[PDB]
Amino acid sequence: WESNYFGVPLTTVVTPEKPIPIFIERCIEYIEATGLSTEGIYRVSGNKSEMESLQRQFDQDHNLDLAEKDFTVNTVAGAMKSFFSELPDPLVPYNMQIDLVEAHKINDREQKLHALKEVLKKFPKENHEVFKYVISHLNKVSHNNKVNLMTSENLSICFWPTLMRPDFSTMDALTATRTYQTIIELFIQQCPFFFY
Repeated sequence: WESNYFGVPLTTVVTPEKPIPIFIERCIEYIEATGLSTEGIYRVSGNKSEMESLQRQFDQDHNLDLAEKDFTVNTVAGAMKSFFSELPDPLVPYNMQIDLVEAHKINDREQKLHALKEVLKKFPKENHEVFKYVISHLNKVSHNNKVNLMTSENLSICFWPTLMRPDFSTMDALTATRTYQTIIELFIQQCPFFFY
């Protein structure tokens, strides 16, 4: 199917005054109100038909109310990720990724985090805002890990491919895996240091 909202550049669906895509707001706000206790949220994949549906229905009118529509929490979670994997360019731009990976080389933890926050300063503002929003949301989901089982480590495992889209004819898949996973885990766990 075709869309004016999904699969289009990030700037097309955000303004500097309302920087978070409305679809992302709906899903995250609904997931926070409905799914913070669901085991494996974001890790479990949902009905692909139900997501395509949710996206299509939202495409029709942007005031869609997920409450009045009886969607699985996993369906809304998966549909939220889908928006990001459908973006023409990954939320975390490739150029920033290079710098992110470099900073990560620094072994001392405090040093490493400063290095990382430095790259974080160079993000395009449109992305930095959405990244901030998503990451804090994930930080919150992680605060209920005893119940929902999704520690910050787990959450990056579900998210780093989606947010970064690494090209694996450019690095060893296993090593690139540990590297991206940890980077996102740090952004999630050290959310306050990176974003407060």
